[PDB]
Amino acid sequence: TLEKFVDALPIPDTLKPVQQSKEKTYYEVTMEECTHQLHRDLPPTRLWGYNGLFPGPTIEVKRNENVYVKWMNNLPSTHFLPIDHTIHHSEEPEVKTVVHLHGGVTPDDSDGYPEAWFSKDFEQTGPYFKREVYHYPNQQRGAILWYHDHAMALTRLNVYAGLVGAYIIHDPKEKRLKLPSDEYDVPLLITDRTINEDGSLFYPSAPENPSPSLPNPSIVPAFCGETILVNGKVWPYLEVEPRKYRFRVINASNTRTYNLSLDNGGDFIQIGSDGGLLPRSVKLNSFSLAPAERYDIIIDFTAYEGESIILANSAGCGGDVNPETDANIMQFRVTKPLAQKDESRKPKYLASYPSVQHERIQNIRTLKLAGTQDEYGRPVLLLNNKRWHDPVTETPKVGTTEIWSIINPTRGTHPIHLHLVSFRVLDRRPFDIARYQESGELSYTGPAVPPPPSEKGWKDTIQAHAGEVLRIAATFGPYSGRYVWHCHILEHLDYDMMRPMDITDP
Ligand SMILES: [Cu+2]
Ligand SMILES: [Cu+2]
Ligand SMILES: [Cu+2]
Ligand SMILES: [Cu+2]
Repeated sequence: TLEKFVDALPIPDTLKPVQQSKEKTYYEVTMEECTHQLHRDLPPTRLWGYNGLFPGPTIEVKRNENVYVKWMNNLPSTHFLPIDHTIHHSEEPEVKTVVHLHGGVTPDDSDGYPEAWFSKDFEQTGPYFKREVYHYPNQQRGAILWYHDHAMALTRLNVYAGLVGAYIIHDPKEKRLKLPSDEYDVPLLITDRTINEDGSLFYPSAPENPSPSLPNPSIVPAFCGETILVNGKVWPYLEVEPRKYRFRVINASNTRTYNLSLDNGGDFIQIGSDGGLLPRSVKLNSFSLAPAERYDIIIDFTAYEGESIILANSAGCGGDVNPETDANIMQFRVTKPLAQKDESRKPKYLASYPSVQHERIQNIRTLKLAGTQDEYGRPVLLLNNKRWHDPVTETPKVGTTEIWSIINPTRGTHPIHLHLVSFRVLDRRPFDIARYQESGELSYTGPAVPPPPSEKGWKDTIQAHAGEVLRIAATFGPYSGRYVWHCHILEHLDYDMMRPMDITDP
């Protein structure tokens, strides 16, 4: 296997605007097929990248900054990864793209609707396409966001190809907290990959030892990569100064959940979740990170000068974790001389509690994670046993607050994501799976459990564990329009665990 910790961690450059005034910031980002070396010992890999980079450029904005991004497709007309033609039926181009700013408080036509896709130079566009230049008003809490492809029936492929990047909203009001900043504030985009000897990406064309009933290529219900990359390098190292760093930890993997720790037994300090700063900082020895979740953390290397510390992983993917491979994420080497005094802080008091809000519960929505089997014998994962194309059923009214009760009778965790909003986690409660499957009756096998401190802030992607009912609360706004909610396991999303979400203005 590839030698661990021989390549330095890339830190994507911050994107520069094409035009900028006090009133408007204008960016251009072009999707390009490009080649990059992923490891010292590999030939360069063919990838799809925003501005031809993997990951794409980091975009940094201020809260309330009036931002526009013209996301453009300059990709080849044929994919290099295996397309399953059976999972969607519409004339249409093979390669479709659309960019979703994950966590963005964004008008619907700029949100990256799956059917708002476009081909090269916008030659062909999906039925819900409205505009070329996306508008991000950024009227939301400072937070770690990220952007990635969201094209109908292609998300697992386009994201795997390399179409992911970081987007950070800086609230000037947070500067007084003196959190680690500038070179001491570093995004970590974690992506698992399987790479062939010739350097080319491997993505399966079919399930392992496929049934003759299956089409070719065929979608698979999960992908587990043999290798872990951070910021587009296999098992990299980062030289750090002996001081406090802020890391924006982003799970940009298709399926894989990580459970992260430091191999010396040191602690993280979590300061933020998907939706921004937690009300209080939280000292953690480990944390779970499912696809699309973000942890905003401080690691304090002050007492560890000279040491090599591995960011380790205990969560398996399709089996037990391998100590020599996927148990490793990256290695910190505390060997960089201090550039200046560490004047950063790790404050306890960060933000207002979500519980300060006292919104009336307009609706309680009961939702189940289910599915069926297709003509080829493959599982089709479905929210409420409804297909993507079935008439919309999740229709919250703008400005109103709802409780969503997510029932998971399946065998695994699904990281559920709602567009537009960030939400509060209320509780999780275990139930009798067999009784639910047989009668549809919900019988609890234990008391409700409140969220861990890590989930007492704002979330937009939430782990709904097997055999539990998860309750969340969201205020639907400030915009009305057509959005989506879905599982962020991309192999599930594409077939067919995604539903429209209409925020209405009556
Ligand atoms: Cu996403
Ligand atoms: Cu999203
Ligand atoms: Cu799922
Ligand atoms: Cu989405």
